[PDB]
Amino acid sequence: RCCHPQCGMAEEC
Amino acid sequence: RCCHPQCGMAEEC
Amino acid sequence: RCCHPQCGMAEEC
Amino acid sequence: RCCHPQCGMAEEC
Amino acid sequence: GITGTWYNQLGSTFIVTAGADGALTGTYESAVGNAESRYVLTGRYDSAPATDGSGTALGWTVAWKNNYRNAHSATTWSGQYVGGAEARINTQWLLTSGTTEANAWKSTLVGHDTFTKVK
Amino acid sequence: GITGTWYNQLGSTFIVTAGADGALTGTYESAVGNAESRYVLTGRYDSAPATDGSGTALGWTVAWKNNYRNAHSATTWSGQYVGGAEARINTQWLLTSGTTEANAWKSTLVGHDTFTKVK
Amino acid sequence: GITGTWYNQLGSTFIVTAGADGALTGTYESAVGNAESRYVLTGRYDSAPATDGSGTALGWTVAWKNNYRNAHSATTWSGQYVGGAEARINTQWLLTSGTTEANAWKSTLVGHDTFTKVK
Amino acid sequence: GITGTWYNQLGSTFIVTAGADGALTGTYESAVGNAESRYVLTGRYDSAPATDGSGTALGWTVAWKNNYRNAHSATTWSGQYVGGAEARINTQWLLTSGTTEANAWKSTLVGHDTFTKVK
Repeated sequence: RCCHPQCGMAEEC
Repeated sequence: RCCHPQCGMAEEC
Repeated sequence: RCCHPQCGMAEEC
Repeated sequence: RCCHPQCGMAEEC
Repeated sequence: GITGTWYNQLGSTFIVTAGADGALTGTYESAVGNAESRYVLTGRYDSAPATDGSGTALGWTVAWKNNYRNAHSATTWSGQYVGGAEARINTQWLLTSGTTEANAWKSTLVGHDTFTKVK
Repeated sequence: GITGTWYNQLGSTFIVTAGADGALTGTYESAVGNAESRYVLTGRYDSAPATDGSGTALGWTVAWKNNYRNAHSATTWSGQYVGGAEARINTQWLLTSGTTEANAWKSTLVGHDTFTKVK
Repeated sequence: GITGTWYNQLGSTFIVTAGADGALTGTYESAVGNAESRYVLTGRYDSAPATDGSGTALGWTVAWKNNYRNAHSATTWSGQYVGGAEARINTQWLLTSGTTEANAWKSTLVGHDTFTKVK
Repeated sequence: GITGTWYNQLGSTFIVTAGADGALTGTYESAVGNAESRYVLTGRYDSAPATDGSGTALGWTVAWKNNYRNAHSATTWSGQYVGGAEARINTQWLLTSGTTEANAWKSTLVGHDTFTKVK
């Protein structure tokens, strides 16, 4: 769901 | 403690 | 270029 | 007039 | 779902009526609700939000002057309403005070409020 | 001094009427101003500002929905009116979009607009 | 009291060292802490706060680029540290993305984060 | 294009060095620049910005304490650098003061600064 480092992104979208 | 309407002011300071 | 009312949109995108 | 570093204060108030 | 009484974490009460036309009208007051602490509020909201589970965008303004007091300032709240068992209105606000040109740089405060239907 | 037509630096036109009660009512539209680009605006202002040369605090909201389009968002402008030969309304705004819970963290944009009586 | 590991409500981890000179240095990463999700952070804080029970003002910046990824944006957090059994850092942040001139008006997001020493 | 001296419209001078690693280091001072008006600044920027004509995201922090004065506050600037004949850094900032828990709601001011290479 998260695709930006700030929301805790782990894997790239 | 609160002297502005926004912080819930009841009585004037 | 603008697709939101805020930036002055006139023509729909 | 300015008493905080932000507004360019030079002389202390 | 928006019409009704709302409470924030600072001890303030928000009573509002959401019109079919997208209008928000009501009163912003202290927890006590005394006459001198009541202020008129007016705003707008999305009367036809998305149905994909998204919140409902809205915003309102309160100028801090009534028939008893005047704080020469106004606050605007911008946010969204989320329905459900634990409905809430999540907002961020801007409080601007009337200032001289020299003090204009520090005329606006920013913050956030979460309103719920229960105290 | 507030009632009238205002222009920002982004091609938008603000038409407003300031009531004696502190109410702000009007329309926010594009440079052209076609029916599909007009939105209702409502707000409040300090109807009895200080007389020490301070500005007049005010704020208003526009929900981006009309009878033709819906952007599922709302913007609130907070600022102050400064009179004179070069009258202006200096504001900071918050634009919130209706989002899912997962995207709530990136639901609000912040910016600033300066409105003048001349284009 | 500031040096150590902090956690926000979005699933992010903040590891920082507060220098005697007012410097803040560390890493901002995902809950997992994988190498591709770690970013350098730098900031400043009041190394001699008031003793009247007030918080400690601070701020830091993280540009969203590391040796593996680049999101062409940067976030700054501004807030204060409050010590005690339930210590926390209350902040408000601004996330700016590199944009063209035409999209500059929507280049900045605003929000708030509360960091605690416990998940 | 970032390294160098910058001036805002409030009489402040920003001297900074942009490292190849994405680091921003320097000093923030008044128009004059006396020892008592100089403060340390630290930040980060996108060292590999897009090449589609987008700006360069950046941010920095200044804690308002030096060896002579302490305002128990810190400001963070978030924005982007735009090159060219008329190079500029457009920012929005947040100034947080250390406060008691009771005054935490009014601890943060928001504003905007535009920096240029010429006074």
